[PDB]
Amino acid sequence: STGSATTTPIDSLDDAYITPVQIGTPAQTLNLDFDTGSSDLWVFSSETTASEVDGQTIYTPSKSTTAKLLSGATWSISYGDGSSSSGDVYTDTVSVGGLTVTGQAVESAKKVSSSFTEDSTIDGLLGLAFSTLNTVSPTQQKTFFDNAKASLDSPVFTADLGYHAPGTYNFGFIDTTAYTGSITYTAVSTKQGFWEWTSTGYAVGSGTFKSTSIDGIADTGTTLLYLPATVVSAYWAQVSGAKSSSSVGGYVFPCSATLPSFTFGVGSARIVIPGDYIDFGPISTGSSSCFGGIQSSAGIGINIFGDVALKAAFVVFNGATTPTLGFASK
Repeated sequence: STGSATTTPIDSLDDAYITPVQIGTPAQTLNLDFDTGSSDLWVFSSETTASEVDGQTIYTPSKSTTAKLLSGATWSISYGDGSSSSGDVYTDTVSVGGLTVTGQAVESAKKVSSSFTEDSTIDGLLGLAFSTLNTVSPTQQKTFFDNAKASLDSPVFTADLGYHAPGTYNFGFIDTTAYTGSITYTAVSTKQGFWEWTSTGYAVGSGTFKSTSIDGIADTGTTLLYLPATVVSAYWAQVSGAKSSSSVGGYVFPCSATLPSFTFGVGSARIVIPGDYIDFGPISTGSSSCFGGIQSSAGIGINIFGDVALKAAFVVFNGATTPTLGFASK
């Protein structure tokens, strides 16, 4: 089997991407944020505290003939940005782009943090990290990908995120028309439950490539690129007037700037992030200070290759017995 679904930016800045997912019988279609940095499939639901729902589409398990309460199971998750959600659990049929899993754990939110309430475009998350991070208790549950894997033509999924444009998530096959050149594969550590890999270095604009190992995670559920302070300082030093603002919460730059590209290494290959991808626009409406798309990971505790990086590539999440990651230009 295979699946293929279009993923669409939620706004003009590509702050996140949503992908339609069919849940239950008859299908209830919710737009979920596919997140390779977490491992819970959770949704706004008929059980979500009413005051915490503001425009989202909800899953109503009582209207699904295939839904069944997973008795005694609860979940609770806290994300790196401080957002959170929690609730109870159903199993139901879940389909993505024509690929169907029966008996998928669908985590129904009873509570969500304000950041979720305030974003009407995200109806929940679909986690695609390793199932060891799944928060369901007392019986940990598998991700959609882990449940699907045995049925897939090949045990892979791919992320092809667009810059200010829709893109694609494919399951079970590699679309050889979706990238240029060759795919470079690189080792993954699953020890922390993430798609964790080591970049071979970086360059800023037309500058020389710096060979240096940068351990980080491939995370479709994080907007920006978070790298060591040394690397980030070297980037922003090439933008006149750029500075780190403690009040804003990161590097800002004059909206009049032309940003340089940023290159990261994957083995002996190179992925180039165009400067435009690093512009996240005015810090507040009408401001001439713009927010940067490359930020320091100091204080996070891990480097994160979020959407800013991933959208510059065709990315293969290879879930073979020994997982690997592949990157191609596109």
